[PDB]
Amino acid sequence: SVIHYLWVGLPTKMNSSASIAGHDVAGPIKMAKALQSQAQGKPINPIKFWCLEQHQDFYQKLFNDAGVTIEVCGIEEIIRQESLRDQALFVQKFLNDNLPSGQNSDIKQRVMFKDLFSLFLLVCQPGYFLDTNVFPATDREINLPGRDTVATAKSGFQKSNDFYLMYSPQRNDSQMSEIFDIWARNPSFGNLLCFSGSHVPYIEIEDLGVQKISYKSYWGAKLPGLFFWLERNNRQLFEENLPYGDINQQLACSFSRKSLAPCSVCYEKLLAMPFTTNEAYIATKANQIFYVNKTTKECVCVDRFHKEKIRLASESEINQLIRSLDNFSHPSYIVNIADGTLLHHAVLSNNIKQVIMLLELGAKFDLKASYQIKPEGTVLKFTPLELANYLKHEAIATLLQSH
Amino acid sequence: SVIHYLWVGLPTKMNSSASIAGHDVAGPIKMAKALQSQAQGKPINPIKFWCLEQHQDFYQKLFNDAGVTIEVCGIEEIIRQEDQALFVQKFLNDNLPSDIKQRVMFKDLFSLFLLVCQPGYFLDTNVFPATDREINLPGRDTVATAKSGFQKSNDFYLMYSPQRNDSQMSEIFDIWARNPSFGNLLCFSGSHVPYIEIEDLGVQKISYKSYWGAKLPGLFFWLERNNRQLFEENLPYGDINQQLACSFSRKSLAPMPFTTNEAVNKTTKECVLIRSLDNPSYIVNIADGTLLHHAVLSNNIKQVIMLLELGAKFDLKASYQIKPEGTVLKFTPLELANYLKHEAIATLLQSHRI
Ligand SMILES: O=c1ccn([C@@H]2O[C@H](COP(=O)(O)OP(=O)(O)O)[C@@H](O)[C@H]2O)c(=O)[nH]1
Ligand SMILES: O=c1ccn([C@@H]2O[C@H](COP(=O)(O)OP(=O)(O)O)[C@@H](O)[C@H]2O)c(=O)[nH]1
Repeated sequence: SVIHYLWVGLPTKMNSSASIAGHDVAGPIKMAKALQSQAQGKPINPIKFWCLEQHQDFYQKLFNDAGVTIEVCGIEEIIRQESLRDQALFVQKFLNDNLPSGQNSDIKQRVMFKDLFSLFLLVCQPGYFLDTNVFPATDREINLPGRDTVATAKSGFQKSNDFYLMYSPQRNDSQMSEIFDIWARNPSFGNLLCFSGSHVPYIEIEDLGVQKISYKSYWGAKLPGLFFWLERNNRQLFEENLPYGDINQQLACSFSRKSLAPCSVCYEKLLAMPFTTNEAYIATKANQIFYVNKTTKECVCVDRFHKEKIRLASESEINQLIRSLDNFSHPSYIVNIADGTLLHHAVLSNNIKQVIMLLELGAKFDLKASYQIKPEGTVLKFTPLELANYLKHEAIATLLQSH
Repeated sequence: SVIHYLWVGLPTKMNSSASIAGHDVAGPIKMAKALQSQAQGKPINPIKFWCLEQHQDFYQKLFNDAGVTIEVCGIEEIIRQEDQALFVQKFLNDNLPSDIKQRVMFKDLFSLFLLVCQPGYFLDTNVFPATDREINLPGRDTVATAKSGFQKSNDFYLMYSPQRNDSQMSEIFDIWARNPSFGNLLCFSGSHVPYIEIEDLGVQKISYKSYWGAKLPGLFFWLERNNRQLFEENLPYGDINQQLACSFSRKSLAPMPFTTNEAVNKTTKECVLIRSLDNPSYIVNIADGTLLHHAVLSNNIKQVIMLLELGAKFDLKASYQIKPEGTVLKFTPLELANYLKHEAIATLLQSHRI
């Protein structure tokens, strides 16, 4: 009846550029808040939070300052104290050999440790283990009982077990311990074959009243902090996770793009078809694509992402014309290079509802951000109001009139 | 005769991020510097520098703060003084309230207009004096240009007109005036303009290709040339302490078969040199990088040594970002060197702070 939440790395507040806002505490806060919202009596599931100790006092303050009971534990703390089966030291061998310094080690080496430490943890202390991405189900009842075998949850994307939820009934059960050794023989990124060293039973995550969300935070790059939630556009979701970030955080938002002159999409050298823009990339009779600019004469020759082929030809236009796959001559587009904000991104995307949502929740409205004109080289420092005048977006009536 | 220099756009000093440092003034200054070099006497070819009138006071100060005599003239002043040059100002207003290519187009147009109004020579600010030779720019009798770098025909970078409103120069203008395009070299085919041997004048042209949308800004274009002479030569035309988001300043962190140090990934699983743009982690300057910072990143001890002597500040902060994992690190040049583990330059910057 124990719940092990685990976060490896710096707190999402202090790592606002490489972490998702509330990626370590939203679930545990929502869980503990929900765990003491069903059991009218005394029956409450102990919640443990394992982190590096440099953030024990910080994480411990977060959970009581949110009004929830979560005893924060340390990674090293339960290793200083060993355990008679003490020989677990393999964990620190991997721990020291990759990430003992300050700079955030490469993410994959942390997800590796999450795997290893999660398997290790249930060997020493029985109960459940959840990723912090495991919140409580909506309008359902949370039920985390205590069974008799080591069981995990269904590998949601495959047909096997998965780390996102596990359970062990006794300290060093001859089934949890054997799974650990298979990880130590070939430790690697998400090795799902340690469970294949036996026949691990399955737990239906839905039957517990909880649910898993996949943030996929290693597959390449992503949006940082609160930007990850602003893109989901559920104002409920943003308001929920806003406590775990800063509405005023400034970040280099390489995603914040916008084209200056709109160009078109079409259809073999004249190619001066009647598009209404000053330029377009058009698909030819066959072969591939071109780049045409009516103002000069260029007709550079540059299967996916842009395909106008039947009925309407020189008629379609903008969308995600980021065709900057042809890194040849192209139209001019604007990019945030430094100190952009949520409000800045909202102003660029011409999302008046988002500009209004942020301005109400307390966002400062005239902070400066650094923008560049890519190919050109023009670097401009803009307030959200100044960006809005430049981009010609009818949202200044909101920014340039107080209220 | 007369030498017509032309610059369309903002002064490279005030545009250190979209222009090359000394792309507008290095060539013309060295020209005047070379014309006065000998005991020639008093006769010296008059040099004109054509720019937008807003930067007349800036340029007039720049050439005077140097030891050169260059009469700066305004593009808009001569077009208002004119006779049917409304096409020039019509092109001026409908293009240049911008895009560099739109600019180079106006350079081509205004240069042809210039030789129609005022006879003499025209050179790009890229046209320097030749090395160890003597500059000899006489006054001939026909409209003649230099030879294009590629192929075998005429070119815009060096031209000549002998008389005001020559019946051949004016005609070349008209071929451009109603088929305007980027580098329309077919206006010269409307006759056979004689050819000028660039070596016989004592001047030489360099090509920066400033409109390839991928160049280096300000002094970074010269720091990459690795010629300590070339940077020190052009360093007056920039700022050794300028801060820029230098996205080109990138670095690596690394380098069933055997693949040694990856580049497949041994430490992890993996089921699937600079050219690395692929769907491997690296660091990139995202804000306020400097020449010294780039030198520190590139592990160019000579550049770190050359810059530190020429007066570069060594304790400015720059913003760097690990690519895959959003990580922002604020670094002094020394701190970048310790982080990147650069043996000699780290000790060199630590000892220059005390
Ligand atoms: O920097 C990180 C990233 C992930 N995790 C752990 O992994 C979970 C996040 O998993 P993610 O969504 O990134 O991957 P997926 O769940 O889609 O496999 C968190 O709740 C933590 O338990 C962590 O501790 N630190
Ligand atoms: O913004 C600009 C860029 C260029 N130029 C003029 O065009 C020349 C650029 O020549 P470049 O070497 O870049 O072109 P290339 O000759 O290599 O094609 C400069 O010297 C200037 O005379 C200009 O007036 N404004």
